[PDB]
Amino acid sequence: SVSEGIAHIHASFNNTIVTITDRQGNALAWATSGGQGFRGSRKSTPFAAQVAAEVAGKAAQEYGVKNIDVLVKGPGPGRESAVRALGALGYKVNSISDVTPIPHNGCRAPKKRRV
RNA sequence: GAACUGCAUCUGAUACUGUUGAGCUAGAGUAUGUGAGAGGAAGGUAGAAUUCCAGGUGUAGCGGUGAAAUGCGUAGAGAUCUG
Repeated sequence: SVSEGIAHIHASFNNTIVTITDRQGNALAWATSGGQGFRGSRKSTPFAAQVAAEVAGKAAQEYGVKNIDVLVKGPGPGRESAVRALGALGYKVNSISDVTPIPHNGCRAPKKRRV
């Protein structure tokens, strides 16, 4: 159906969400580290992102996407491992980009944890 | 005898303090030219980001932790796009 698409690699310290959409912003498939059998400490690992991108990428590979540009966001560890999965799955990358929300000293952050 | 540091009244001295006349610029200020600054007060506006409301895509998780659980989610969340 669609050949050009976008890969979103929204990755946090706890979980990484890898949804891949079209050029417009309509989601086609999505996978998560916590929805792949990994929970707790193993969910926040780069490998759990490697399988999440592998599952999501293969899920919409049937759609017809071959050209896709990733949009990584977040400080998580699966921001680097997930992109490697798409490259090894047969995807032809268009551009690697990092659109992370950086406030210009806006809303106040939560208080520092005393751990 | 000495001392009683004292008090008073005269006389003298004029270095210093006091009071005064005149003068000086070195302390302190004034006028004029440039300069830097998140100095103050009143208005206006810009861009990120969060939150919320409304739609499109989409499906089973999201969130969180050292682990969890409370919580949010099949009444459609989270993610993504547009307002």
